[PDB]
Amino acid sequence: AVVQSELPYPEGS
Amino acid sequence: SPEDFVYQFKGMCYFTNGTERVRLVSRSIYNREEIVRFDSDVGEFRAVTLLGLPAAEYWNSQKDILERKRAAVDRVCRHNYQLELRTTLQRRVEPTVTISPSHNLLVCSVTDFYPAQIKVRWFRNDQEETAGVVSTPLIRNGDWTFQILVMLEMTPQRGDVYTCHVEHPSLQSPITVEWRA
Amino acid sequence: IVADHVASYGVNLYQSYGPSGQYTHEFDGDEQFYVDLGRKETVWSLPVLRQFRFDPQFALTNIAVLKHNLNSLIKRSNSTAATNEVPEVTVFSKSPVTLGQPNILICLVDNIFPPVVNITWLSNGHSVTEGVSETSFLSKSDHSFFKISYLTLLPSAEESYDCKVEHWGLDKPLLKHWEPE
Amino acid sequence: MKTTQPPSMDCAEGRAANLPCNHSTISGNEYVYWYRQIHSQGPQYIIHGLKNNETNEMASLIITEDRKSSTLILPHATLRDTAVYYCIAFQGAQKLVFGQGTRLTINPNIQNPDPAVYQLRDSDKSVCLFTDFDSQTNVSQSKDSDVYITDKCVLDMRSMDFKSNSAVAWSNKSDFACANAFNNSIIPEDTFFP
Amino acid sequence: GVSQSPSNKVTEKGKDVELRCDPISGHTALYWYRQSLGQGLEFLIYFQGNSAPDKSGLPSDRFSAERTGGSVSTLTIQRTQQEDSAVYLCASSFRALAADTQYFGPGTRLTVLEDLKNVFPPEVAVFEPSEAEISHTQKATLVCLATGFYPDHVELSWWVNGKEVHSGVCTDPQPLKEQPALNDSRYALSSRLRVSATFWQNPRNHFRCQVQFYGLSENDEWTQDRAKPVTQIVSAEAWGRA
Ligand SMILES: *[C@@H]1O[C@H](CO)[C@@H](O[C@@H]2O[C@H](CO)[C@@H](O)[C@H](O)[C@H]2NC(C)=O)[C@H](O)[C@H]1NC(C)=O
Repeated sequence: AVVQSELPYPEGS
Repeated sequence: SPEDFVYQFKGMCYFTNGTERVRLVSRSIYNREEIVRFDSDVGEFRAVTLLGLPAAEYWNSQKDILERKRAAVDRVCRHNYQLELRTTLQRRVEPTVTISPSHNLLVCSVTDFYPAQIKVRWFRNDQEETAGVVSTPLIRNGDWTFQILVMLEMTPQRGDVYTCHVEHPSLQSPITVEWRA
Repeated sequence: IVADHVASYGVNLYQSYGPSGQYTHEFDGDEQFYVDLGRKETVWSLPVLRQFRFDPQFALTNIAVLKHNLNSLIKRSNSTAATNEVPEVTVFSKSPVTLGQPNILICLVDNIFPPVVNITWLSNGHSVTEGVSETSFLSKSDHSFFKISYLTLLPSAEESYDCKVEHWGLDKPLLKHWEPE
Repeated sequence: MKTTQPPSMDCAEGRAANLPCNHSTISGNEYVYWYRQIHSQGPQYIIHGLKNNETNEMASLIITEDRKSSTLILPHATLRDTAVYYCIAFQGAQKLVFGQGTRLTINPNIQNPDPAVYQLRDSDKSVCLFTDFDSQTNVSQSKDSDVYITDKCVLDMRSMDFKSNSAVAWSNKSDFACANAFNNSIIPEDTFFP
Repeated sequence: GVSQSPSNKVTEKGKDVELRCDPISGHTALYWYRQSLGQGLEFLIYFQGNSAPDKSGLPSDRFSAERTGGSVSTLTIQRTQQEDSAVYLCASSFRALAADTQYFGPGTRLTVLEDLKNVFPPEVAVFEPSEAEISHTQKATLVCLATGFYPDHVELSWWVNGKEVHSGVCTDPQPLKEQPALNDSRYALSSRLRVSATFWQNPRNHFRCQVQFYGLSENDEWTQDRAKPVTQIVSAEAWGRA
């Protein structure tokens, strides 16, 4: 079993 | 005193009544200010603060990014909750009771228990005492155990039997510890 | 804001100071695991959880996105730096004190921001190194942190301890004393 | 979860092309992705979906309710849709993997076949051009060396709405006559040699 | 779209080659692949921002990648070998490990040779339409033949009256080896241009077959007494005939 994680997304620079 | 710029991202899941209610709130924080969040109940990005407005504008315009976020409630929250049902939600640590005289004060120490739900009652000669008890808040030890101390304002006599009564989900029956002088 | 259980499936931290980062998962206020970003391995804080797997590259790529978003917010906010908060330190024992019995000294450092702190133990005029451990920076609702340091000890009538805390919000290092009483 | 596709398919130009894909062991977090690669350039992203049905300006994607199979639909096939089409189950991972894909061929609708072989002069001496044959027939290589026969490829004169298949053959030895050079193929009998 | 340069690279073994990739604006994840045919997509390395968490997947230590700026990335192959020849594909997405759509570039076809001795430019020749074809079908098909080139890095185009044309053209999708048995055989390519009878019968219509050959450069040194098979354009023209 693998743990799942939320992912942030890039923005701007 | 050095300068510092801090950024935080919290992918938080909120569970209620088992799997009946599940909610995902992903928070983007600059310093101590949440600037933009994705709340699964609304289903799209929402700026929390003025600074998070350009981020919410950009992300909400990408259908691909919007797809993965709406599925993260199922991919992340619900998936992990099945892992928690067999692990952390099974964790049961029996509280350790201990009475220590402080006589006119009595302290029942309930140490090293999990989960947090606890119920502590004092007993003086089968009569429960509520007018003279004072309890510390629920203390988190940080090592997946809790503790709580309940002090007792008492007046001893010859023949008194003080009993501490503790209830915990790890217990089939409450714990009782007595003290005599 | 109200639920039966709250979980942080991703506590992502990145700050310009080091630059340093932190990645953890939290459930009901306790650290499930952290990722050693330097060693690229997952370190589980609960023995029952070692049966699972978590790819550290999820943490490594998450922190790299935060590094990106941080530089964006630094620019957008005209270099608005973090405010130093005054941490709150309290020291207490994991179990009741008995001069014979082993115990654990808990030093709770609350209201930490920014997440940069030094926690050291002092006993009778010298620093203590053997038997001290630390939790990672644990998240709070107000987006500050708290951190807990442990010191395994054998209480003695003549041995007193101090928890030394260094933080930019403090004008001098804070020492919290603990006496075996 | 892996995907399976028919190795090769044919479709007539101007008709909707339906490409099937099987993925019974697909998981809830795996998207159905479609790429195509024209010989022999970079892969082109077509469309993708999770559970719903999606529609691009390029194609449509129909996913069954149980997500165990999917269909890519090219709305109005042209010669430009001749490529290898890859169906992939894609989830959080660095590597995207291509299977064998479907070798999709879009055949031109030849109104009036007029098979013929011609001889052309240099502006060595001659080459043999076998053109205007039917898409059903396929050309063959020559066992003899120094006589060359390239595979057929479809010509498109868009200014005339006319399309034609053609193969080119040439040689400098054996006093090559534009007769019997293509005979190793299954060319029709109605073909004429000037 | 994703940009890549150079489009073609022919190099002698032992030389270092540098591939360039320009990801889509706003894509912080960048991927490197290489592809032989017949062969599949071989993963090499990926970048999140300016860092590559996955250094494995590279074929050997002679391969190294960089994305220092966080945008454009470069892949370097030091002391190239025979087995390095492939089409190196680049891709980019919003983010890595998120199942984001990966968009590819045109690729760089790399060919590494043991020696440059068999390298030679193509010979282009245009063939005028058949008299029987013009009489029977009122259509004129002219054929171009690029022969005797090695390696197979050629781009053929038709030019009518100084303007490139695409209608009425069909080029063989893949070159064929002239000596199929030999290991280091040379290649040949054919293409057809079909126009109307009246357009060909016009003597003022100009037809040119252009073949772009990718070979050596000004940096590469040549030892033979023959012409240095450099990257060049070889053409063959024909005029309309009455
Ligand atoms: C925690 O302790 C470390 C080391 O005791 C401190 O690091 C020093 O910081 C000063 C001022 O920034 C530098 O001049 C020194 O070179 C540092 N020492 C070393 C060994 O690198 C650090 O400042 C302390 N943290 C806090 C918040 O006080």
